[PDB]
Amino acid sequence: LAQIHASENSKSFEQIEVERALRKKYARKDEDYDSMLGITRETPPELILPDNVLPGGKPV
Amino acid sequence: PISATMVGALLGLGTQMYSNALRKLPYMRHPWEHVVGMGLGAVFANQLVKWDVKLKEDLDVMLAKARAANERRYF
Amino acid sequence: YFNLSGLILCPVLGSIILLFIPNSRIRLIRLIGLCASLITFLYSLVLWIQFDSSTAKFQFVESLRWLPYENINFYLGIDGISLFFVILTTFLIPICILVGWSGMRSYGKEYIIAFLICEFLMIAVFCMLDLLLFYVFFESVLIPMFIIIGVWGSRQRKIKAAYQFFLYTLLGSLFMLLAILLILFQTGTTDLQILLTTEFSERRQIFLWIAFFASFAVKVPMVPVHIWLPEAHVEAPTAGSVILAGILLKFGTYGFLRFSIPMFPEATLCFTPFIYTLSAIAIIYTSLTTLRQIDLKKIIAYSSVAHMNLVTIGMFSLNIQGIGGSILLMLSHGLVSSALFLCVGVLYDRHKTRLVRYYGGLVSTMPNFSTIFFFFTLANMSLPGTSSFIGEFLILVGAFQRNSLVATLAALGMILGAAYSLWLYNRVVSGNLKPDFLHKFSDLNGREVFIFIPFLVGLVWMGVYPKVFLDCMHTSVSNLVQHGKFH
Amino acid sequence: MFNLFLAVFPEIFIINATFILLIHGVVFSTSKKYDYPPLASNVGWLGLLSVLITLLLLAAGAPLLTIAHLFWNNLFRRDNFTYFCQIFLLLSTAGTISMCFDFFDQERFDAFEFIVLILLSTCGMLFMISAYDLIAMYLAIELQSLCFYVIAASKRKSEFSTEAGLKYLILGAFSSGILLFGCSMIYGSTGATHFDQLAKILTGYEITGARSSGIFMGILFIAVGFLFKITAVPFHMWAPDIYEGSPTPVTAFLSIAPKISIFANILRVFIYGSYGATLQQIFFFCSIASMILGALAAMAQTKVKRLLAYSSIGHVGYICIGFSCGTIEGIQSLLIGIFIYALMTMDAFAIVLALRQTRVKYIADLGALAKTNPILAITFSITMFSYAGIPPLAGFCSKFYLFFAALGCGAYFLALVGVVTSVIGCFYYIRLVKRMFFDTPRTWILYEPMDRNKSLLLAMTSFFITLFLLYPSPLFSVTHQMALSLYL
Amino acid sequence: SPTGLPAQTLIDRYVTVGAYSLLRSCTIEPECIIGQHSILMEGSLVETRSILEAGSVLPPGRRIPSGELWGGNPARFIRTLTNEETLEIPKLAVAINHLSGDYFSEFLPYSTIYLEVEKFKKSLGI
Amino acid sequence: GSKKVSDRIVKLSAIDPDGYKQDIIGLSGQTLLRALTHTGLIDPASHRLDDIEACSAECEVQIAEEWLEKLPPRTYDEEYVLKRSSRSRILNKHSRLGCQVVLTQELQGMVVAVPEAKPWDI
Amino acid sequence: GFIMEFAENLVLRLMENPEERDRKAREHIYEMHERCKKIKEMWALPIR
Ligand SMILES: CCCCCCCCCCC(CCCCCCCCCC)(CO[C@H]1O[C@@H](CO)[C@H](O[C@@H]2O[C@@H](CO)[C@H](O)[C@@H](O)[C@@H]2O)[C@@H](O)[C@@H]1O)CO[C@H]1O[C@@H](CO)[C@H](O[C@@H]2O[C@@H](CO)[C@H](O)[C@@H](O)[C@@H]2O)[C@@H](O)[C@H]1O
Ligand SMILES: CCCCCCCCCCCCCCCCCCCC(=O)O[C@H](COC(=O)CCCCCCCCCCCCCC)COP(=O)(O)OCCN
Ligand SMILES: [Fe+3]
Repeated sequence: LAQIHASENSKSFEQIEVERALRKKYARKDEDYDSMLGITRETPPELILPDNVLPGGKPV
Repeated sequence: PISATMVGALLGLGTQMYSNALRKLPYMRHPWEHVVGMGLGAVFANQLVKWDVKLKEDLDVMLAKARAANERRYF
Repeated sequence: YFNLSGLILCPVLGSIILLFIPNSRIRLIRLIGLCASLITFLYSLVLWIQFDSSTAKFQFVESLRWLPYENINFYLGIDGISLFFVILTTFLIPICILVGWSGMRSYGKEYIIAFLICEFLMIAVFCMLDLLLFYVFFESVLIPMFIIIGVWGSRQRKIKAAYQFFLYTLLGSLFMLLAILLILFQTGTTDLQILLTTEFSERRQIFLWIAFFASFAVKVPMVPVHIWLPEAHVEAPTAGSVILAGILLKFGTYGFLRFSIPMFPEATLCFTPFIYTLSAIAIIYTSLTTLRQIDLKKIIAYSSVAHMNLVTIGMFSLNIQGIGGSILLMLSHGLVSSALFLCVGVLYDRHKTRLVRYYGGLVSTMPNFSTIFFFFTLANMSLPGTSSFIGEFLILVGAFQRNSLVATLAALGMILGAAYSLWLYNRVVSGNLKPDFLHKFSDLNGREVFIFIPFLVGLVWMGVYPKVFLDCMHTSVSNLVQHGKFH
Repeated sequence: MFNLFLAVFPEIFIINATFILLIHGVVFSTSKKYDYPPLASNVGWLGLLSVLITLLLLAAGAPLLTIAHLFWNNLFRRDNFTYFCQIFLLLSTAGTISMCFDFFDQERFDAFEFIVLILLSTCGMLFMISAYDLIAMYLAIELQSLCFYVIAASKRKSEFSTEAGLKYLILGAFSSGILLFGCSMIYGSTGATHFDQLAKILTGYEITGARSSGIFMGILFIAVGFLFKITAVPFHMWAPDIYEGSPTPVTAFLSIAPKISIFANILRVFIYGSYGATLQQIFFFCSIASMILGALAAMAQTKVKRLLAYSSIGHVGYICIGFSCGTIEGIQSLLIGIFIYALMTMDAFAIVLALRQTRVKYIADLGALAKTNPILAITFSITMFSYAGIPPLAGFCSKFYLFFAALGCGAYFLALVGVVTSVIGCFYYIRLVKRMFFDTPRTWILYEPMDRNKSLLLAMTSFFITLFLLYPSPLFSVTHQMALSLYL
Repeated sequence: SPTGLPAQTLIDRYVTVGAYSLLRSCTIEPECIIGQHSILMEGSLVETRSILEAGSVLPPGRRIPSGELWGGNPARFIRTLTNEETLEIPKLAVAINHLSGDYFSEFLPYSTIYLEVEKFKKSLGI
Repeated sequence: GSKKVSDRIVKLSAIDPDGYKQDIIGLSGQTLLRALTHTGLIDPASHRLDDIEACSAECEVQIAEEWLEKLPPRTYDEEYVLKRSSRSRILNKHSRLGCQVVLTQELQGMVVAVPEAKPWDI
Repeated sequence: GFIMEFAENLVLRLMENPEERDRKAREHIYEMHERCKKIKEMWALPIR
């Protein structure tokens, strides 16, 4: 668990702004409109935690 | 006396502070929009009075026309 | 120059200032509310000074357009009848503020704001000379009183009492509003001074009078509709009961004096035996039901129905002794009854109970309270030298001149009134103490001693020299006695 | 030739702006450079700007609304009544668009066609108010009906939205068919469709010699269709279900905008269709039944939206009281009631949308609102009291003047029904106020702060509601001017 | 949590948590007072209208019954709260909220520290 | 000893619609719907309030016939709520309301069957 | 010099003028009755 905290507490100002924008962009989802448009928005890897810190290692 | 300018300014300041309160924000959050609200309230109150006078004049003219039309029934 | 505009705007400024003050500043809220109430009271006292007592014309008249064609407009004016009502309704508010001084930290700003809006609405009721707007401010009092009863009630019963009071007031209000609309359509306007110079066809007097009586009799509970008053009164804060009994019970009689006794002189005469019958049995029944009550606030609340039904005997006598003496009773009742609820509020704040069984022997532990409680017991039982006797006796001499039988029946009211008034005092104050039930005591503090002082001074001042109040009304009540008469 | 179109700039502007917005959204939503941006808020803001600009165009050009009136005579008629009705309709549409902004972000409604369809419905209603023919009236009715049918089922994945859309579709199509049959029977009996011709041919033979079966049945069928449109009982077959199942921002618009334009049509039909006071009886029964049923049905409601729907039905009956009494004062009371009801409905739906962000469904959900948000509870209580008709608030003036109009015509039975219905309404309106302040629920629901647009809308409408009695002169003046201009 | 209930640390309304309080997976029902140096371990429930004395520790899986005062290192029952105390419990939370609101007005939405950062950068070029 | 949370843990056997039997854990004195919410069988956002008037049978459950005798009888409000949302205006005669069932230490091992989900968004 | 003299000269200044009050009341009754008649005649106007 120390690794995600270390990776979060050492980010630069430019990376923090980008991650904040990405977090705001993917905070809420609309599957219906995506299905209408034929696209599938996927969460960027910067907003994905390793499965080894989840309660039971959830892959999905 | 109580002019339209002051009552409009008070209503504008009140609606700004009321909007700020409704959002759990401090009353005097952004002072500049409080000033803008005071100005807009004063302008709206003055325009409302100016429109009310003309509206009453038009209503008087139209009722005069209606009464003149009705009075022709007796001829 | 002191006019009715400033007196009405002062509570507005008081309520607006507290509206935008942080609730953490509890001290500032109380200080500003109390200062606003005191300033309003001084404004009313000044308005008394410059009041002419030789003209029947309405004084300090103010006008503000409401409809575009000036058909109905805000006409504010006072006369010898509604001046003292304004003074009383401005004097009672600071006392109500001072009642909740200690526990104000829990109520918050919504308490003083509600009471100041109440004062704003009641000042305009006694000052309106327009029939429709008198109804608008007549029924605007429900919202602040509904909030006061519900939000700051004692037990879970507050939901039922508020519903019942609101429903009764609505059913009276709309049946009055239909009559007001019919008057507006026929006459053309709703100005009181114009409605007092318009001849009403004899058939329309009975219907309009009945419709007006429907709304007024609820707020001056005659016989069928005094079941909302006890419940709504007991399920109310200490200051809430002062407003309900002090002022809210004076709307019905004031409504009769202003809009019924004059607009229909012929209808009033026909219904005089009807009012005498309802008031005579109400005095007998209510003063008798009071003996078998066990709640402290439910006994005094039944002491108001008998007193307020004695007033409606005076108004309908249509003479100077009757109408003039009925006004003094309401001023006296507004002070005596509201002071008794302060005495009960004193007992309830310390010991959270109201049953008379738990109370006894307080004469040995709370002597200042016993002395003050006894004095208002004497006033409630119509003792000479008190403001109640002057009004009570003037009504009797005003009704004996019209009907000896109704003055006889109303005279048994003071027989029964003196029965429970002293018998309650003997139970609560005199007797032996009961350390099993309650054992810790505290006599009146600085607030309670000071709060009762204006009631003590204002009760004997009206009781030994009522000429100050009487001479300000005779010019206005004599023009009220005769309106359709011309000989 | 170009100056003959000075009478249609407000409609031309809004049509062209809708086209530009549609092009912009369709081009940039399906884009690769910007990664398919969800530009619903962008289109919403630009549509609000377009509404404001066409409001500026329409309001400023007051003397020019009668220009080329002979050329446009067969198409539409523009007058003082149309001017104020259209300005009010644009204001209501702008208010609804302002409320629906937070819906596109938190719930993530990225469909920009919602705003385009709202603008097209607005165009249909603008053409509806100025419509002065049966043909134009029906065409505008159908345009706005389809624009609402499409957006009622916008939540494709929702069970309620699809069913509500289907029910609204079927009911509206049936009502349109009834209205069209009535129009056909009127045309086949008089040979005229223009309102001037249809007034000249009907004003003389006031059923004095005989009752024309075709004209009577056509008038009755048009009245029945219009009553279906406003959902006055027993023509409320699925109105509560449609209101509940529809999206809240959608439900807000259908509760205000269609009623104004439909009432304008009903007035411009009464100017000619007063065939022996036949409609006055139908509207009399409909108003009585609507008041009674709304009052008796909104007490048995536990959800906020169904209660709002039944409140709307009751207020429709209260307004139809004014229709029953045919007089200048009756129409003035009707228009004042429409204005006040629209403002109160906008207030209430803004409040509901404020709490919609936390999935509010039941009245008990808003139980501890007086503790968590002690100013939103006050605003909601003010709106509820205004619905009830308590004297100090603005909702009392409309009911007052409607009762005055009813008593003027001599319909004493309407007054008693209105009084009883008002008592019942005030009872179940203060029932809601009891929940917020007096109850102490064991579990509380915490709502997130509202946004700026709805905050200012609530503030302005709440200041209007409380302080309307102090300065009500402009509304009465404009309403009396509108009522008289219906004939001269 | 050992008890099998969800281990989310939930603090309900009108709950006062004293200083140096260590909460881990504990659930505190509304209108509770937690004393100083109080340790609430995994899966411990504090029922509503209850007061936990200062310096009290309750092991995992322990529960504080509603309307009671508890204290001690192996937290034990002390006495039963009266009506005045259990109605005074939310007033303490309200007063602390008022103090926090007093502290809340000392900070503007944006700090002015970035100006010092810019000055420091200019002292070294960019 | 001391007051353990295990002293008021009520074991239950809740069955999801597809026939799987999972053992849930509840607290004596709280509603059965709350007990079902802990594991996530019933969406918490659908029945956030454990109140009768704030309910349209989102917490409907099927109690076993032998375990329905150790429960309070259904009130009028419970029946009225159950009938309206049944989609057929019929009574299953053995289905209760989750928000109206209060767990008790006498309800150890009660088997409850959760029916299929229903839409509740608007 | 004495409080009574200043007090009575102040009360006499504060009190209102009687003749103008009665004149205002009489003119108010006149104007209100005239406006009432015009408003009733206005209500008498038919819708068509
Ligand atoms: C909700 C708040 C409640 C407050 C109302 C009570 C408080 C009292 C203030 C009411 C107030 C402001 C209205 C506030 C609007 C609210 C804001 C809305 C939202 C804003 C965010 C209007 O009140 C007056 O307006 C008069 C109309 O003029 C009306 O008199 C009737 O009119 C006839 C019709 O033709 C009737 O036939 C007749 O019977 C009456 O004579 C009456 O309405 C009233 O006397 C104060 O008056 C203000 O407007 C005018 C005076 O007129 C003043 O300037 C005027 O300009 C020119 C005229 O354009 C004039 O040439 C000029 O000479 C004059 O100087 C102002 O300086 C100020 O004094
Ligand atoms: C009538 C009774 C008397 C009432 C008192 C009247 C007083 C006069 C009016 C005083 C108004 C005071 C307002 C002060 C100015 C503040 C405006 C700033 C708004 C602003 O900056 O724009 C963005 C939002 O736009 C907005 O917030 C625009 C909201 C506009 C909503 C309504 C639009 C017009 C609709 C037509 C009228 C309503 C219907 C009437 C029939 C801010 O964005 P952000 O930073 O907050 O973040 C994203 C939130 N979106
Ligand atoms: Fe339930």
